[PDB]
Amino acid sequence: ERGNLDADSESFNKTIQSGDRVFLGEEISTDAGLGASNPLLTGTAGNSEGVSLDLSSPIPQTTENQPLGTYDVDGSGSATTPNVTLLAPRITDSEILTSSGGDVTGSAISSSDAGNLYVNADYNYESAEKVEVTVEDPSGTDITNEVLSGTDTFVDDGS
Amino acid sequence: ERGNLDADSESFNKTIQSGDRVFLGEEISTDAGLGASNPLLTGTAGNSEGVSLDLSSPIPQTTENQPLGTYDVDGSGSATTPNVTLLAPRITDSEILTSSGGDVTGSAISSSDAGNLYVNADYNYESAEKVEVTVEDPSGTDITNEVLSGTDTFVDDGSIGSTSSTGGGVGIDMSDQDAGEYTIILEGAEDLDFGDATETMTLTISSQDEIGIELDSESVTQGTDVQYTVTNGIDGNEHVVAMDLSDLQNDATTEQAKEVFRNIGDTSEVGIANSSATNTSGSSTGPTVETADIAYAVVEIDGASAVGGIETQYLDDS
Amino acid sequence: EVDLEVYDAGVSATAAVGQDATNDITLTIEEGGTTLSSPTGQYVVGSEVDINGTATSSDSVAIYVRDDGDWQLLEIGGDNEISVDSDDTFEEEDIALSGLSGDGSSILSLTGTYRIGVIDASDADVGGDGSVDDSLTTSEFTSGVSSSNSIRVTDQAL
Repeated sequence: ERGNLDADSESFNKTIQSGDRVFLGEEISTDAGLGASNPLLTGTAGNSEGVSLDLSSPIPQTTENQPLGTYDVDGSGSATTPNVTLLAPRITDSEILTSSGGDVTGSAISSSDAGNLYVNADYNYESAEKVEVTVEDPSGTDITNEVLSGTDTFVDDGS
Repeated sequence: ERGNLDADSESFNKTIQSGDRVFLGEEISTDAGLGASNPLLTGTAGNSEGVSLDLSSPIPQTTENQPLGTYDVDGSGSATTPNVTLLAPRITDSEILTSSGGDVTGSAISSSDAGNLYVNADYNYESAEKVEVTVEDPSGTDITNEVLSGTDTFVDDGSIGSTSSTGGGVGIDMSDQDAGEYTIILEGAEDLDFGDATETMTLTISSQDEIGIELDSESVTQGTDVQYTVTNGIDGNEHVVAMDLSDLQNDATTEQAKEVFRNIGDTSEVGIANSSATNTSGSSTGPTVETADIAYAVVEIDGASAVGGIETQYLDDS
Repeated sequence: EVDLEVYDAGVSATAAVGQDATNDITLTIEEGGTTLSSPTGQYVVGSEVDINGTATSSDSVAIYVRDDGDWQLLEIGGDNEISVDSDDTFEEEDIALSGLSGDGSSILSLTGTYRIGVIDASDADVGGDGSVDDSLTTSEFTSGVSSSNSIRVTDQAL
């Protein structure tokens, strides 16, 4: 579903329902959901009032041409009906820790002990999309499949 | 009509009705519609309230002197009557794809295979105006009529990934043209051709360089991994890099031969194959090291080149 | 010498046959060169060799062998033609001249001194379908753009 993404073993979902949250760079799906039943959305209050949000097209970014806020179907009015709030995508904290704790990011580690490392992060967009991990050698090549050990390249929020 | 533009075989229409959408660079028609019945419009809320919108004149741009929003006939008030919302013109994504998929934009392609190319794009202004395609030679001349193949120069909204002329997108047969770097120009039919409404997709045509392979080093010892790169291949297709088992050490085992090629880079599957069956790294079910005769690693390509790797360990000193 | 004639604005196509041109410009056109490089000098019977050469103005090229008579076509294989790059150069992989099937190859099987030449797609079945399928005579081979060089076949070795 949406908001509980790992419950269906899906890395993403774009079937937005009424009252959910939407992020800056999403690409809404025009299939069943709030993408064909109500493709035209208008702002409600603040800097977003009057401004329109076209769900049939990719959503712009950097807080220009799409102000953050709650969006009505009627605009600033007396209706609270199919509904979207627009947030911003964010990664807050992320660390690399050894099998018994201890951050080792940005620091040289012994090759012998670098065999049970972990990668963790906190991200704002958990309802929409998981976050990928891609290890790159100094030469600049994807070595992820060689070094992967588990969790299927997807790291959850928190943790 | 308006909002369903291709339904009447029209490239544009400027007969705006109440409640429709209007873009920044339009030039409203003062004929029958909401251009003579109600030429004066005023803003409703937000930054657009109080500001007027003159439909009898071309609409300004860059979000100055015409704020985005819903416009009333009365302004900010208790009337919801003849009506216009003002959006911005946009092209979001656009690609050039071969007859069986595979983006080839910004990358050199063989003249022989550049005969069934397609151009696709996504644009915000579908109710108002279609978007034109204009192929330009490196000398800077319109060669569109020579290379056009179908769809009548008009590409529909959506239709990204459409490999057939049935869907939206225009096909260009760039096989006859000489080698060079070409620019495909997309812009609106009449008015929406300014910034953020037009995009130039480049394309390079050159002689088909046969598959090229290079190594970061030629003289290496055992154990030292070597990275090999495949060059000048068609995007989206799977090459096969082979390893003759005669070069392998004689005292190797079945599991010892399936790890000559690493999963580094764009490699898809690794294993050892025979003329009848193959033994991949997934399981030891197919031919054994003495039974098999070749070691392979099927590798795709993303862009112009792909990189893999080998393990010179357990290799004959020759 | 080739000329270009322009006419005044508003003139029709049919009515412009007789009226003099307002201005003109002339350019010269010459014939290009099509020579072979690698199949020259010596050739071991049954061996394989590449086709190396250049062609300034060509799209499809064919290889012919002559010995005291007609130029028998050599069936190189796929489409009996080689494309030319932008650098006015065409090349082919290692091909065994005698190994390949066709009566053209049969001349080269026997030991002796022969002639081999290349010709552009100007033949086009000396008029007809767009395929090189003939045995052009001396006049037909020489009339179009072409070039030939002396070749002799030496028996095998070890």
